[PDB]
Amino acid sequence: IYETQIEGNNAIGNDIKLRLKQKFRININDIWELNLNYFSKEFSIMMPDR
Amino acid sequence: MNINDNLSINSPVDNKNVVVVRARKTDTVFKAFKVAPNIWVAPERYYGESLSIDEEYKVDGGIYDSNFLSQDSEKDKFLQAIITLLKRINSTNAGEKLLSLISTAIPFPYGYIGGGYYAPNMITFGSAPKSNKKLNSLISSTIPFPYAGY
Amino acid sequence: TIDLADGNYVVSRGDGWILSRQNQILGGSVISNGSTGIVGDLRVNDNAIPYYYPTPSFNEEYIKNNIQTVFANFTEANQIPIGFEFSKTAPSNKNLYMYLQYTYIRYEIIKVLQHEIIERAVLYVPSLGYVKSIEFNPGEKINKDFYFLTNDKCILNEQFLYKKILRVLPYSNGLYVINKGDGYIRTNDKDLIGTLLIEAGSSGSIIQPRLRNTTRPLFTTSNDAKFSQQYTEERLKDAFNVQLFNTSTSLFKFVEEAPSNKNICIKAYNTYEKYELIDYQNGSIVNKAEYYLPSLGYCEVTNAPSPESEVVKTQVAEDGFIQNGPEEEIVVGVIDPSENIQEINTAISDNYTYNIPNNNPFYILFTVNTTGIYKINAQNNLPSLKIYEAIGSGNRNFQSGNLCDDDIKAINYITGFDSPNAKSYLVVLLNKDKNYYIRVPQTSNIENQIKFKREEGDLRNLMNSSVNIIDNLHYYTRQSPDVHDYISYEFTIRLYTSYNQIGTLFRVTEYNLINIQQNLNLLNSTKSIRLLNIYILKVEVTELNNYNIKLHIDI
Repeated sequence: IYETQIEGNNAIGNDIKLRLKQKFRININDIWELNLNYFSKEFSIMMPDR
Repeated sequence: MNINDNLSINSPVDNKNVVVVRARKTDTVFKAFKVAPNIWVAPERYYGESLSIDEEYKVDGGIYDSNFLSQDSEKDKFLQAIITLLKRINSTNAGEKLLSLISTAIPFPYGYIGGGYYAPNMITFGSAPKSNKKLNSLISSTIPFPYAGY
Repeated sequence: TIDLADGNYVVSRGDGWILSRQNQILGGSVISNGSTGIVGDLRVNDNAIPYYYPTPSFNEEYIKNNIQTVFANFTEANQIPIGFEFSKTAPSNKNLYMYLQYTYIRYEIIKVLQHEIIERAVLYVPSLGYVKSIEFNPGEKINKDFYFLTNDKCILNEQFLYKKILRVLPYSNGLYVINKGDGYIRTNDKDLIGTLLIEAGSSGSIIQPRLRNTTRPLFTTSNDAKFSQQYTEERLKDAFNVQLFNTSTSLFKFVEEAPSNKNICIKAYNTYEKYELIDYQNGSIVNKAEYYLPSLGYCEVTNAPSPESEVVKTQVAEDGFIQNGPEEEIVVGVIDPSENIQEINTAISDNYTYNIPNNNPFYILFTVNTTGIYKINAQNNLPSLKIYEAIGSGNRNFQSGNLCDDDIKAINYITGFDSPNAKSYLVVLLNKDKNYYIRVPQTSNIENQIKFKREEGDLRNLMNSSVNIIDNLHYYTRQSPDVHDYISYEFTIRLYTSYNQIGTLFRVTEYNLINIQQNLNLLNSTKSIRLLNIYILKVEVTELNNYNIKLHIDI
């Protein structure tokens, strides 16, 4: 819907258009794989795990 | 993403970074501060929950206190702590990416009042004055009638 | 080679800069047989992004800050769409080709050393556009300079705006809002929407279509306490009923058709309407806030000067405002939100005795049952009251024999001294429809009572005047009223005034006032009266040369 309709509309400001462009540049499988195990390793933060 | 840290509980309500907004559609209003694009901090207890609840429910792990985050000193301490935590998250690259994604993942807007996102209507405005050829009513400006109609 | 001092400078070279090789990259239109072609654009997104060319010392942040501090803030103005359009009609024999290209504002951060520019950084801010047209024939050869531009050029007049880097108001005590005029623009082209160069035979137009409704008002207060931003907005809404400050849905558009012999250059600016919220007290302003409400633009039409006559390096003017619109000044009194407004719910018939219920000055709102002259004396005339007329009341909700509170806070002062020790009473003509406020000053233990009384004849001659009861007859000083206003003094002979510039002396018979004299010029008068050993002297001010008026009364 964004790629065919919103992206191309010249009567919508960039504040929403560009933010929606970056919102859908991320695949839904990336959000499912985003857990605390990634930030704990990227921050060196020790937390309960089991 | 730069977390705006020049904020305080005594900051004047400029309607640009410090606002007073209605809690959903109840009678309660609360003060919120903008620390990042599309990210706000409200240094007070949540409106929806009842600060005083019957002892019958009182879930386990139940530190309960109705006098927390009441004075403005505690509210300012909470706001500063949240700003510090957001800066800590934003320091590295994973946290910066997460915060940028949060700030750019706006909920999908609804279409125009008639449905659809394709294109709005057109308005012809600003007819030129008459001349030797005269009737310049069609020589004018074209405008998208609902702009940002979503 | 410059004629300045050593150091860094911020220079604006003006608007109307066309980049090199970027001439036909947007496209052109071909029209024929008398048809009219209109090409336009909307500076909103992806064409309002400035082009930076930074030198090692002057980075992007330095350039942006040192340019937006002195000159127009393009970052804020880039979010509001601005439309421009060019229209041209082809001859009804030939064909016409016409193409559009963006123009830019050029800013230079320079570093002058020993009268020599040794380093430069250049910012190009997207301004409006420019259309070049030519009437051609099939097979005609057109000079290559028409299509292709080799070096950046300034189609408009050159400029080098540089900057080094390091009377008597006869009002009454209360709040006033002064509409000071419309068409205010900030200095140094800080509010310039942009410039269009219309060639001969063409037409240009610049439009703000309110696609984004946001507007940027300007505020400047002498005291953040009391006169705040929200306080000034509230007083503006009370005075002129202004409802929208940062929002507007009023489109505007300027269209100029150049003649067939020369070119025209039209510059569009954003304008403001100036409001002054003074706090006039005892003849001098004690607090003043200036509010500039976004108005609907200004269009300046000019012709190009002589070709490269003289480019003069001129310094920027000091930060300020210039009024291009007509000279205006409208003063409207405002109810002080400080005071409480008591209401008399019943229309005063022929006589009323309002019993005053804290000790702070306040307002009493009332209306009369019949248009007539009323005396509004107080208990022994100890508190000197003031009276105001609510502007615009009586043309709306109406109930016979009752007060319909039209919640109007824009009051017009009628009469009444601000002195809390002078003994006086008012005599005012009150209309049945209109609503009136009575300001009671700081009161004390005496209950006091405000007495309204229908005055038919006798005292019906001192209309719209305050009469002070002088019981010590020597001189007396009072707040001088404006020109063509009235004051009165009642006393139990030389009579004149010190500073100010008619007069009439009446004898009271307990009242049944009888005139004894008229047309008495009290301005430094030396005549005598020799009255019989109670008379009322009525004075009309013809020239307010001082805030106060002194009643010189010598036996």
